[PDB]
Amino acid sequence: FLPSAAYLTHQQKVLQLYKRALRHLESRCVHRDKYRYFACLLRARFDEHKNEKDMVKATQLLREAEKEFWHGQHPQPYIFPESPGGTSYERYECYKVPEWCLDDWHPSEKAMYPDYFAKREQWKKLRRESWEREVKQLQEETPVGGPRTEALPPARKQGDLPPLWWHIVTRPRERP
Amino acid sequence: SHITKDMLPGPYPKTPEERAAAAKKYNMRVEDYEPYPDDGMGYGDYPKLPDRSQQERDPWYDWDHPDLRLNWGEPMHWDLDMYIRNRVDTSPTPVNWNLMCKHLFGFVAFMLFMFWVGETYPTYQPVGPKQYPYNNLYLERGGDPNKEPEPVVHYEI
Amino acid sequence: MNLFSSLTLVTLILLTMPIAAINFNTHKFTNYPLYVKTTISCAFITSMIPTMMFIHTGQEMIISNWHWLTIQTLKLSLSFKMDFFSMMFVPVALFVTWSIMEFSMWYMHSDPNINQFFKYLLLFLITMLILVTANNLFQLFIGWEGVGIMSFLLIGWWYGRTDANTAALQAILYNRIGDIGFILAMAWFLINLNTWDLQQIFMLNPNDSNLPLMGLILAATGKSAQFGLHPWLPSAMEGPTPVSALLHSSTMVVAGIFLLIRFYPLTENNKFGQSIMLCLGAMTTLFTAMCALTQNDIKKIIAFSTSSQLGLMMVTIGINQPHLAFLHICTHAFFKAMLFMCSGSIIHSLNDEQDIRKMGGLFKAMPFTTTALIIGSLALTGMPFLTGFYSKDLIIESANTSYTNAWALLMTLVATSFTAIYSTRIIFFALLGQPRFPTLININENNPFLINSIKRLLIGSLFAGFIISNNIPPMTIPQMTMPHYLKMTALTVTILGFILALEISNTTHYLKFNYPSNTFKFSNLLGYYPTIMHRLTPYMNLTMSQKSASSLLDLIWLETILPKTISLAQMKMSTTITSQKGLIKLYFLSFLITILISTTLLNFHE
Amino acid sequence: SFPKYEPSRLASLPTTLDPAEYDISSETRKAQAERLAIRSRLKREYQLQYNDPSRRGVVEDPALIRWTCARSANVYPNFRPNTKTSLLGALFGIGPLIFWYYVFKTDRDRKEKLIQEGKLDRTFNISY
Amino acid sequence: SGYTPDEKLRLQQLRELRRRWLKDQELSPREPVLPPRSIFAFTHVLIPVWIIHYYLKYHVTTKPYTIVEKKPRIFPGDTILETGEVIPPMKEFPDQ
Amino acid sequence: DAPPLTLEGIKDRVLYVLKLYDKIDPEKLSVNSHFMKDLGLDSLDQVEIIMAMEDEFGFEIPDIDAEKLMCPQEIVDYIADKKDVYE
Amino acid sequence: MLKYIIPTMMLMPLTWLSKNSMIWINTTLHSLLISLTSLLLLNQFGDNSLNFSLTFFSDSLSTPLLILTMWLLPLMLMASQHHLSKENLARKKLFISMLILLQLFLIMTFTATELIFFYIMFEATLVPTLIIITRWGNQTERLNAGLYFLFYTLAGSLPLLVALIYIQNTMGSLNFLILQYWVQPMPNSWSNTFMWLACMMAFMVKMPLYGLHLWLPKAHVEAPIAGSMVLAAILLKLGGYGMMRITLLLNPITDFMAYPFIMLSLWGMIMTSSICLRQTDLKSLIAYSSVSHMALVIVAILIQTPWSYMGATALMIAHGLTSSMLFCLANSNYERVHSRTMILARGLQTLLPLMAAWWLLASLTNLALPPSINLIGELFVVMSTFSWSNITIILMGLNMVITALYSLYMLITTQRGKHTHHINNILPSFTRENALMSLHMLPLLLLSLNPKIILGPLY
Repeated sequence: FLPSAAYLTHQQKVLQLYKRALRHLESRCVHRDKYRYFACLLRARFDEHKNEKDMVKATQLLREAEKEFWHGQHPQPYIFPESPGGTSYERYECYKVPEWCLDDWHPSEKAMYPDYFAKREQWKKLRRESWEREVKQLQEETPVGGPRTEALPPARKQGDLPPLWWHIVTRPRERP
Repeated sequence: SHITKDMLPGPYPKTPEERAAAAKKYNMRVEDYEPYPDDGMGYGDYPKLPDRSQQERDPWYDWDHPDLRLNWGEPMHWDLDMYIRNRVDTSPTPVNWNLMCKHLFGFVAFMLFMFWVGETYPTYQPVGPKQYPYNNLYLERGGDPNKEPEPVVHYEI
Repeated sequence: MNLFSSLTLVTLILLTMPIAAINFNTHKFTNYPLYVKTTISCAFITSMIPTMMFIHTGQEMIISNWHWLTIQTLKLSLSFKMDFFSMMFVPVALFVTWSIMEFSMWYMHSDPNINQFFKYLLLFLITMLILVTANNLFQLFIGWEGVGIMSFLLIGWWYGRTDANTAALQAILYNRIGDIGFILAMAWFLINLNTWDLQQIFMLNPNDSNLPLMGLILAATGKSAQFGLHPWLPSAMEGPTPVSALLHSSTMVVAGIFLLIRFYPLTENNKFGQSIMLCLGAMTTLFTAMCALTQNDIKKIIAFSTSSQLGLMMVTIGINQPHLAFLHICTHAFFKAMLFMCSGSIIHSLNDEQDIRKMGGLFKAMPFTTTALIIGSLALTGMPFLTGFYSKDLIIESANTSYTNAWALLMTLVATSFTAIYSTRIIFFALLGQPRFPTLININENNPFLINSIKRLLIGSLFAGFIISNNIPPMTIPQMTMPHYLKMTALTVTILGFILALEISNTTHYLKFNYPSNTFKFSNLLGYYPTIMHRLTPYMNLTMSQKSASSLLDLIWLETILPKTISLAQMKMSTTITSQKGLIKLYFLSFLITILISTTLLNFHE
Repeated sequence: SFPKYEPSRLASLPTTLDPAEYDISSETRKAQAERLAIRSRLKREYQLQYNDPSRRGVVEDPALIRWTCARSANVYPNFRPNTKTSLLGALFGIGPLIFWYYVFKTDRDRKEKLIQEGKLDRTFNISY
Repeated sequence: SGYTPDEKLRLQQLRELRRRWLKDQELSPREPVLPPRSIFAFTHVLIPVWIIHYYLKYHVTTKPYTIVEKKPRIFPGDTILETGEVIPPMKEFPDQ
Repeated sequence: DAPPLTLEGIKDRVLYVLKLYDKIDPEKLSVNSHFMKDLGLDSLDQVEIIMAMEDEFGFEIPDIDAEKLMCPQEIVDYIADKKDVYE
Repeated sequence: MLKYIIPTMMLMPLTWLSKNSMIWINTTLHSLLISLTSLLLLNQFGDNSLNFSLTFFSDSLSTPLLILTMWLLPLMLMASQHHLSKENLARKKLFISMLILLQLFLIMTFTATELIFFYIMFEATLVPTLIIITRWGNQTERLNAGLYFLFYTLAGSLPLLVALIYIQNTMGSLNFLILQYWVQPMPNSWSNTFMWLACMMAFMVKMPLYGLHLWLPKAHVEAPIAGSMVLAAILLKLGGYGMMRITLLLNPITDFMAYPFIMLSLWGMIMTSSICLRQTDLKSLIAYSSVSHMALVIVAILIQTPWSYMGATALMIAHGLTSSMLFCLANSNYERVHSRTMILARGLQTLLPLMAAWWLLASLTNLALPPSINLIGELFVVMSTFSWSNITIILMGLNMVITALYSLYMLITTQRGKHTHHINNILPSFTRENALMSLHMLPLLLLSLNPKIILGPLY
């Protein structure tokens, strides 16, 4: 469950467990000083049997760590007020009007806003001009028939913008 | 357009060609495609899924439909309308499920039991009744201005 | 009096101009918030007069006009009565909402959809007023569903945010449970007493008061967030901040028990009913008390607190003391209006953190709201003797001095101790600790609007409870004659809660790493009730609508029973009859068997 | 130290204690890589058909159309009447119907015989 | 681990493009927009009072069974304004 | 209530809270200096630094990013992706 | 009323001999003039109905329905552009003339003297709607939908003719006045049971009840907007009107044989509210909403209180207006995106800001807006059925809860939460849609002011 690869790592699983354990330990422990104490305690707990070179014992004790962690989870974690499930989560989505719009204004409102609309027009000409040949030559020639990744190489050789740029660059501000 | 081969007539037999065409049309791995099977409950030959899919599909993947958890190409779940966030939270619970239901029902039974014990055991205080002056508010209770005046009086104690 | 009726009707009518004004605008306004603020102030300066004329005079009057459907033996007009509680309750709501207008000028200062916001908020106030003035019960039903749907809109103000529309759906569903209770009461009133008119109802009080009282109980638990029907209240706290302040400070939260106050000669009888009243309220009080501990969302904390105060008012309805409950409405209204406004000032001034995790040290971070919050959480439980003394403590005095449950008194005991201890906890975790919030601070509360709002509501929180409690006629017999540990017992419970939460804070200072002993779990996972019910009951109807309704009763089985059998029967009779291959001997042998079977089997000549 | 967190159809099972993310042999590595190739191909086709500046209309997802057409029209085939399906149908359609029919029998017989006795609460019962 | 340098190159081009876009969103021609083209409180507190007080006298009191009081309270020390007679007050109190 | 940021100030604050940390030096503290390249500190301690970044700025950065920051320049770049302050 | 029939005969060749870009304004204008002309109708007073001729007589049951029909015509006649602008002028004239002929048979149906004339104009109402939905159905099973529609409505409505001829030759003439005066109780034989089941079953099929409502979803998902609104509002409430008139006779046996229809109506109302809670294809949600409200209407008919009849006709008129409005909202969504589904078109709070006001108002009118006519109807039906039985209020309130639920979910599925940011072809909100909504909802609020019109003859 990731864009580029297929499996995380063993170390990446351990690392995600460390981050979530640190977060749940934050949510468990108030006053921040005994929290720093118990955080160094958990850092030493990972220092206990870190440096072994086994595989089966490593994944077995990692499983037992997951068991004693799912016991030791705090039930209502302090997630930040930008996280999914948090407090904002597109709080200001009321003013996140998409950018494909605004062409369908009456041109009196275009007479209200001359400079921004002329510059958006030259952005649109930059969009259309550098679109078909080079970008689709990359996206039809440069990979294998199996793409096997969700990334994309940039326009690395000569000329125009790196491919498929539009609805990732031209996006709302996420904060009006 | 819309080819007729993008509908789904017929069930899962036979196992080479049906599973082949299901992996074709459903964009899935062959053994990842699973029929239900058919039990006379319609369903065609629609894929069986891991059936939770909404408190799964963790949000930081940044797919295309953020409040749908789709990817623009998926086997959509057959019972997807019950699954979406704002409808049913299929989360992993913090503790259990059976421990939850048993302790909630035990708490309800305890509180209602002590309510019935209270309903047979009232409070009362060393206070007599209220000695209303005029036949317990007669003519200001139900009335009868000439039917039944009754002699009853309190004595001072 | 023409003056008296005219001023009450213009307190109604001055909350009608701004909506049609902006609907008739066809221009671009700027100071429409100022316009709504000054017309709410005008409504308050009009409505201050009739209460003074009332307690000076009495003269408790009803108005009624514009009748329609004089069809059968009833007629219903737009009809409302200015009486004791229904008259003195209006200016409290006006003044509280005027403060909320100020706080919404500050809170939503950088969001240009404020005009539609104030239109929804004003229309909500109008609907709440039409609710609380009426005696014609259909007008109560109008205001009832109207404040339900305006509550829907105000919760779901922020479109997007699946929390918001989820919450609003939950709230409106539980209010339809209130609706089925209320229409059951309406149906019984119509069929047995020819109308729903409290004059005729209280003129003819029957002894069978069981089915309408059960409808009243169901409407009360649907409106007033009670045991089993509470969890739309923290869910409702997931809306915006002055939304929640207006929505669960005075309006929309007391309207369930307001109806039970309104039906007091009807509930003079049926002591079975008052037993159900006080037992239900005690259940709410202790359940939300035990749930109220171990929670770290301040809005949800004040929601649990006001749910406990509603539970004490349900107890106050259970004992024959409705006027103490109404006085508790007024005091509670000023009180938690000021409290929500203060905490929301803090949260909006500190980058929308809102959580007790990463909240701690805000003492001498700006002192005005700290003074506000300590006056609030000290006036909670009634530090003797203040406004919150009067309501809550006359409640517990009449409760202990009654023919009570002998279990409900213990519920009020333990839950009053519990609300003392989370009051201490919310003060200590809000102000006193180390300042835990990140750098690049926005520490400010300089605003004339906010200081005048907090100002005038704490000034109301000092005096207005005593002023209201003094100059009212005692409609009950006051007990006033208590033994030892029956009048001092409120102070006893609050001081022991102060000591118990003090030593809890002393253990909180320590470094121990206590373990979750699963009362932690039952208190912090909401009593398991929203989790269990919202994974059980949405699964039920959505599973039955799939299996039974969609794929098992209507479509496939009904299309097999009516069209399929007929259509296949006619298709098979066609494919058997018209599929005769074209011979000749077959046709003349058919002629022969026709002639013979007409002659000798079923004769026609005989 | 823990009761291993029993799952249900309501309560989900979290992604940590699977335990299928432990003995991940190269067959399952290959399967995850193939699934990644599937999602890569789908998102590549989508992003090709999506970022076109000359494009005006909708994206026309055939998966959504397939789910809708399967959900509405492709139910009635395929059908076979099983005895278990038929008995479950006649229980979920006729059971509550005859249940509420018995209770309307009961309440109406009680009320009509009570008013035939004449001892109703019809002190005034106008709005019938 | 870390980035592949293709991702670094791609991402720095998106740095340049996204900065140019968000700066271009920042408008200032010194003028974003351009348009081509006591008595208040007096009316808003007197006029509905006038209309309703006119409405509440004449038409609505000619409708007969309209607005009605709950009667004022008279005490054994009171007297009637209109007709005029006192009520003979209560007798002796003692041992209060 | 929203004070906008700046590129130089956010670089200064990132390098500030890095300089508060123990096992690196204030001597050679470069924005354009990696972690595994010259400093040699742990990946564990690297994600501890990531947690310090999040606890300053109040939002998660996800796991597929969390492998591939490795230097303060890309840290400042990714928080500039999140908050999007490009005057 | 003949002065209402004859300008509709004059309105047909208007469409023919008006030229290009001239048919449209003339038809719209003149049908609005007819809406004024039959707004002048309501002379009805006191003791009897307004009764003029061997040809005509009108009750105050027939009065608001007839006004509703002639008011719903020009609104619809404007509503049915944008899907035949690219079609031929001659085919356009055929479409509009078919609508006018359908209106003419509706007025003929509402002002019938004898019930034979009512039956003739009943299946005359039946016939052209078929032609409308089949010639412009715009989905691949308009075949199956029209076939189901005509076969159910004929073969349910077929023994009604036999029973009416039987009542003709057993009790003299079939005019509603003398039948009102020459009714007599026909007690519990079995032939009385068959005859009652024939008449009531024909109109049951027209409502539809839950037993054979299956034609109704296909007939609204596979129909154009004009035939959909005519079908739902005028045809289903016409079936209710017809049952209201024929139920005057056959009083003594309805206590014996009216129980199971009540049963199927109540349990199918609950099951219909269940099945519309989950389905996609937004257009169908209004159809199952109609099935639920007309099950409530049928309960209101078969209990026989004047409270019940007044609430019944209130619910008739209110759901006619609400369902026609909500059909036109679904048509606007289908003009925006070519989907007809439910989960695809999302967002729409940002885009089309005052369209949200109309969706909110429509879901309020489904939601029993607290002074609306819908709530008046539902409320008085609950009153009369709680008089009829003290335990049936459970199903009524469960219907109320689920009704609020699916109406709210119909709102927040489409116009709440996230714009899908890949659609990018919606035009801004036309003045046509907002004009049609102002034509829908201002009369509903005016009737919400003084509803003494919309209450029936037992006012």
